[PDB]
This record gives sequence, structure tokens and C-alpha cells, in this order.
Amino acid sequence: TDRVSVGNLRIARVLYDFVNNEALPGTDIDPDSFWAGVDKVVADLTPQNQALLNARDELQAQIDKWHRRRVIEPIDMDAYRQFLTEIGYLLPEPDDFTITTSGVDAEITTTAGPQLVVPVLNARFALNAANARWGSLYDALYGTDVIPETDGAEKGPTYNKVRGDKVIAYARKFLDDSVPLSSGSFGDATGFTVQDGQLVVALPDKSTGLANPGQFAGYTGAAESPTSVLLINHGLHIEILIDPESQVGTTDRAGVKDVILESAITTIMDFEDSVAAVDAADKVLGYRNWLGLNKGDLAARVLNRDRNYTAPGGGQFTLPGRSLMFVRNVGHLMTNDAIVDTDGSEVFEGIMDALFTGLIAIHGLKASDVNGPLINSRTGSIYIVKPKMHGPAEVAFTCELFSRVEDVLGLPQNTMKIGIMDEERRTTVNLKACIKAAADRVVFINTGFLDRTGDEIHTSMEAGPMVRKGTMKSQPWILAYEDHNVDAGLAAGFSGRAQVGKGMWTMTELMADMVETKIAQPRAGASTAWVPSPTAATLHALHYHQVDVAAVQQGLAGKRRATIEQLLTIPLAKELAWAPDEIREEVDNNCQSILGYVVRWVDQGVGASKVPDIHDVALMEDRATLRISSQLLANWLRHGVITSADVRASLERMAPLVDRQNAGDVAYRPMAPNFDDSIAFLAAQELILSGAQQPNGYTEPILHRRRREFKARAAE
Ligand SMILES: O=C(O)C(=O)CC(=O)c1c(Cl)cccc1Cl
Ligand SMILES: [Mg+2]
Ligand SMILES: [Mg+2]
Ligand SMILES: [Mg+2]
Repeated sequence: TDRVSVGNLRIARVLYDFVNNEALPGTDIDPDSFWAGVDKVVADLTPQNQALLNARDELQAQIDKWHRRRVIEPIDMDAYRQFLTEIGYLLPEPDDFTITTSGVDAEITTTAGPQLVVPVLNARFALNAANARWGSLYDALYGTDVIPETDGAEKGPTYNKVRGDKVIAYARKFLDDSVPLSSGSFGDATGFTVQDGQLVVALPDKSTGLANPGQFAGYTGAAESPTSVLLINHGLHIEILIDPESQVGTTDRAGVKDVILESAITTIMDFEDSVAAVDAADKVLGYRNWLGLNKGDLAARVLNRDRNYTAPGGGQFTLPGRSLMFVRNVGHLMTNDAIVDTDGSEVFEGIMDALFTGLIAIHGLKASDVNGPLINSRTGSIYIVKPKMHGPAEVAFTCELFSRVEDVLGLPQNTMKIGIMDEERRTTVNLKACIKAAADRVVFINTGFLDRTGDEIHTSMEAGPMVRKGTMKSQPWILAYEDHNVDAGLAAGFSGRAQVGKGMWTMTELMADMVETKIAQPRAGASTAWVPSPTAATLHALHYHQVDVAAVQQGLAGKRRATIEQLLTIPLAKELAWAPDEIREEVDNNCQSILGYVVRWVDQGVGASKVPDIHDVALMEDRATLRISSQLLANWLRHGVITSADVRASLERMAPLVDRQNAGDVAYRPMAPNFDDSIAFLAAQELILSGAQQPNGYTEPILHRRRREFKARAAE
């Protein structure tokens, strides 16, 4: 019909044309050979892909039955452990080893700093994310609640000097704490100059140098009256901008205009849980943005050039202006009708993403005609985050998929590197083996704690009612999971070789709380962690200036801080855990978050949205937070905590409020009062009522079906 025949495959024409006219030119890959390879790789690897998914279902069925045949309230951990080993869930731990991944860029092997994740289908957001390698600290402090909006310090239509002076003082303390002077405080500086290759800071009664002059990295403008001074601390750059005639500079004792922080060191361009892509048209929209980013010519606003500096001694150098880009492919579960076979069966989407995003990534290995030939990877790697894997065999399948794609693309073996999400229970408890199976490709491990919480609930669905969603974040199993991840990475030699990463801060407006609390992640040895915005990347960067992550990792070496038993502690709620009002709060909490996210997913194809929780906190929602919410309500329904009328009432209670939050979005179609005429409302209900029967609690089967249903109704 609208499809192209290649071997056993029938490729949607819009995808075929995109690859041929846009992605292949410039790669020197013969098109006929590429498409033949697509057919061959799909033909060869689809059977094992399916067997792996069938094995998940078989393991879950056995675990479900294990719980159903037992009465004893305290789970006998010795028996449970023996059972998981019996059925092949818990595998033997391999001998100690060190990863051998080579050809990785310094932003990954060495630098500790924030990692930003952004939906690749939004070109404006993706551009801003790539440019977020540098960000204004003054803008992040002035614009967020990190500076409280106390009396006199509020934001207004125009600049509030009381507030600005607080921003200035906050940043002076940061400089004092990060790049200390030999004597005195940056707060009292009157000027900066460069003399004999040394930074000299003028104070009211004297001048001083840096306590550690090696932290002076360079400057711009004349040495005797610079326009900026560049410092480095824990491998991250700080730039003091000097302009006494600027709007902020005129108020500053040294004429300082701003403090620029190296912020988003790396960025993950997401094809997975933060985007809605259910057919070839949606996939091409995302592939084309990924292509623009790797060619440097994406424009919505354009991509930044590298930054030019004068060295202390007076030579010239440059620093990268863009964040180093990963791409998050989808995982092993879903198919997509962008390609179907001769039976009409859809092709696995993860296989397609490896082929198409790897092809497109070749452009990021060569000079771009649109900015000073910036190469995403100078060392020659393609960085793919692979989510939602369950255990070492699934990691091995990813490595073999990448190997076969490298052959189709004519790339050297192991060009395609893997950032492993540790976000499913069966990977958590076999993590050493998972790393070993990717020992020559792995570039990070990351605790995707929200997916991991959803898997936790689904895996033990039959055991009993789980604690409330907010309680999960502090349960024994998750704290052990976080420490176990760091322990495994460090023991595999990640320090100096690969990132050890932690999860996303989702409260996009609570930046004071983020700055107060997220420091725990670098303090735990994580060399990176996820932020939702360029502004949050700049603010999270502060933590890497306060915490010497490299020293932390060095002091953690050899420690074994989590046992298998701690990892397997199921978050079952205690008897009589909740009052009636607390149960209704949690139902309303989850139903509002589900509805607010799903309505924009199904009706507008938006895969990540800010949705208020029960306490009015704006939360960046994506599929993982939806997985938790729907699995938790499904678990409470499964065990008699709530009735199906409680669920219906809550969904109908919260639905008009969600309509109110989205009012007038032109393309907004209200759910109330005719709930069962709304495909989005029905999707939300189905996610809860079918949640116990979704494989590992994944939300994509229902979301994809319902989004496609919406698109089909709109077309007629
Ligand atoms: O926790 C894991 O499972 C993740 O993988 C996290 C994730 O996607 C995400 C993103 Cl990028 C933005 C907003 C909210 C979340 Cl939850
Ligand atoms: Mg069953
Ligand atoms: Mg995840
Ligand atoms: Mg230090």
C-alpha cells in the first residue's frame, strides 16, 4: 500500500524516504546494502527477542504462584532465595573483573557532573538541552525558588535589586567555597587581572591570588582588564563574566555581570519514556530531530559553537559548547507498525531503533557543515542508553544486536556503547553479570529508580498490599538497590572509565529543595545524575563543586554495603497501616497524576508533562511514574485495600480538575462530564483495571493502542 518491500519486510513509505533522502546521504553506506541488512538483522534476531519476552512472563507466573500457595506472613527469605535460584531468576555471581570499554570521551570516563534527559520529539527542548553545557547561574538563582521570594525579594515585571543582590551574594559564597582565595572573600573583590599568568583579585586594602592557582583556567579580553575569568574545580568550569556597564554589573562591586557554570555535561536524547511515538510518522519526527542534532543543523534557534579562551600564559584554546549526546532507544518489549512483515506482524521497535539511531549517529562522528566541525564523539563512539532490560541474557542480546548493526553500518565492532539502565528487579539482583555481559561496551550504569519501583510492585503483586507511592522512595529495598549499584560499578572498575549514575529529580519547580537534597547523589559516589531542565542542570552542577566525587568513589572501593537479602525485601505494608482518609488521599493522588499525564499522551502525543500531585507540587511525569501509579492502584485493588467504585469515583473526581489545568490549549478535549466518550479517560481507567495483567506492568501496550485509536478517530 503505502509500504516498501525489502525482503520479508514492508516499510512505511515515510520512514523509507526519510532514511534514503536524509539519513543515508553522507554516511557512505550503500542504501541497498543497508536495507538488506535491516531485513536480515530483523529476521535473525526476532526469535530470540520473543523468547526473552516469553521468559519474563514465565518467571512472573512462577513467582505469582509462589506467593499464592503460601500463607506465612513474614516471607521466609531463605526459601524465597532458593526458589528464585531454582527458577533461573537469581543467577550465580561472576568472578571479579574489570570493564574493557575503550574509545570513550572524557565527559563520560572522567568528568563528574549533571546529565540532562529531554524528549527528542520536541526540537526546541532538544536544542536547548544540547546548548545546556553552559548555563547562567544568576538566571537559575533569580528565576527559581533557590532564592526565596521573601518580603522585598519577590520576582516582579522588572528587575528587583533586593532579589538580585541576594543572587550576587549566593554566587560569591559559591566561589569562596569552590575556588578559595589565599585571603579574603570574593564578596569583597573590586577587580580581576592576569599578571605573569596568575589570576590577581583586588580587595579593598590589598590583592590576593587563588589558594590553589592551578584552578585558574584562562580568561577572555585584555589581561589587565578582562571581560571574563575562567576557573576550574573538580574538572568543571566556572566563568566569571565582567561587565561594569551591564544591568547587573553596574550594581556589583567588581562589575561582575554573571557566573556561568558548565552545567549539562552530557544529554540523553530520549526516544523512550518521555515521548509518544506510535507509528512511522511519529518515529520519523524523532529520527529527524536526532539527525539534525548529529548534523549540527537542527533549527527551531540553533546549536552553539565552541567557546574560545586565552590560556593563563597567553596562548589560545577552546572548550566544547554543547553537551555530549546519548540517545535512549526503546527497550525489548514493544513492536511498531512502522515496519510489518508479510504476515502483517509488527517489527520489534528496539531492533529498529538500534539500526536507525545508530545509522543517524554516524553523522555525529564527522564534522558538521553548520558549526566549527563539532563532533559529538571525538573518540569515535555511539552512545545508546538501553532501558528496561531484565537480567544478563537480555544485556547479551543487546550487545549482539549492536554487533550485527555495526556490521550492517560498516562500523568497527564495539562502536555502539551501552548505557545500562538498572531499573528492573532481575537486573538489580544480577547486576554484576549484566555488566560483565557488556564488559567491552558499557559506558554507564544508572539507577532508573522510578521504573525500578514499578517493577518492584508488579513482581510481588500477589504477595500483598504495598506501601504508599511516596513511602517507596525510602523503603529498604530501594536504598539497598542504590548502594548495590554503586558497589557493582566501582568493583568493575568504572572509576575513570564509565559513569555511575542516579535518577531524575521530578519536582521541576522545587529547586531549593533540589539543591538541598540532591547532593546526596554525588555524596553516594554517583559521577552523574539526571536533571529535567537546563536550569536544573546548572543548579545540580553546584553539588559537584561541593562534593569530590572522585575521592568519594576512591573511599568506597572494596565496600559491600548491600546484601542480596536487603535487595529482596518486598515493600509490603504493615497491618492496619492506613486510616480511611489516607487511603482516599493516595487514590486521589494517583488518579490525578494518571489522568493529567494520560490525557496529553492520548489526545496530543505528548510523552512528558508537568502534572500537579495531590499536594499541588508540579511533577514531571513520564511513563515510569505512570507505571508506578497504575501498578500501585492495581495492587491495592488486587488485595482489597480499595474497591473498583473507589477508583471510578476518584477518576471522575479528579478529571474536571485536569480539564481545568489544560483549559484552552486549543487542541484540548475535555474528559468531563462524558467520561466514557473520552478515549483518554478510558485509557486511564484501563491502565488501572488491566494493570495486574500488563507484562511487568508496562504501560506502552495500552498507551500505544489508545493513542492510535485517537488518531484513527481524528482522521475520519
Ligand atoms: O526512573 C527511571 O525509570 C527513568 O527512566 C526516569 C525517566 O525516564 C524520567 C524522565 Cl527522563 C523525566 C521525568 C520523569 C522520569 Cl521518571
Ligand atoms: Mg496470573
Ligand atoms: Mg526508566
Ligand atoms: Mg575540592
